[PDB]
Amino acid sequence: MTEYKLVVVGADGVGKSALTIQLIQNHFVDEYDPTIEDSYRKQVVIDGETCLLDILDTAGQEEYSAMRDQYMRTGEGFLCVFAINNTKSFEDIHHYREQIKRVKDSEDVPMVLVGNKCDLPSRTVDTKQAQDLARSYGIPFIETSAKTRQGVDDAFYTLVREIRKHKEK
Ligand SMILES: COC(=O)CCc1nc2c(N3CC(N(C)C)C3)nc3c(F)c(-c4cc(O)cc5ccccc45)c(CCC#N)cc3c2n1[C@H]1[C@H]2CN[C@@H]1C2
Ligand SMILES: Nc1nc2c(ncn2[C@@H]2O[C@H](COP(=O)(O)OP(=O)(O)O)[C@@H](O)[C@H]2O)c(=O)[nH]1
Ligand SMILES: [Mg+2]
Repeated sequence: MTEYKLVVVGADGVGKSALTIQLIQNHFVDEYDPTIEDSYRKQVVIDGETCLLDILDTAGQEEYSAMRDQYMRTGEGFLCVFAINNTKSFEDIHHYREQIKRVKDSEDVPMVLVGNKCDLPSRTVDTKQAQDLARSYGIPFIETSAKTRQGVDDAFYTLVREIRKHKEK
């Protein structure tokens, strides 16, 4: 079995906790405490490999300490999540990407762009906008719904595949 340290980042309210819990428990949790940062394991077979996915669901205040940088640096791959109904969350993606590159001291960190809440009608960030951003970074884009589970396995499993490709460079 191989362990993978996955970190879920993005603005408050994009569905980081709901995506994490959907992966771990196969159910949609409404209004999970917005302040709580925590880690969960999922054991899963991906392309024949038994994987131990340790998933950090980030929360809390915007703060930069040396300890906070050290903790983020333990991530092997990052899900950069926005919500398709929240333009400001999409505009925050650049920041999260740059902070990941800063703490990892690398231009090439495993990352997937996730557009969550795809079950909602009130879409303000179009598929093309997200695809173009992801193309500019050289990373995959996956649309997800933590409500319906659409795309959830794809998002996490694609991230694992991106880590495996990085390990081979
Ligand atoms: C809508 O408002 C919010 O979402 C407020 C909450 C929020 N905004 C931001 C933020 N924003 C809002 C913008 N402001 C300028 C207004 C930038 N950057 C953050 C950032 F760069 C780091 C950060 C610090 C660090 O040392 C190293 C890192 C390495 C990789 C990735 C991130 C970090 C961290 C800590 C680690 C993580 N993730 C938090 C940031 C943040 N937060 C909090 C909530 C929502 N996202 C996190 C949980
Ligand atoms: N319709 C819908 N609601 C979602 C989805 N993901 C999260 N939510 C809701 O959006 C709010 C914020 O989700 P949460 O998981 O707390 O976001 P976090 O702050 O990024 O951890 C909650 O009310 C969730 O129930 C989704 O894919 N679809
Ligand atoms: Mg949360």
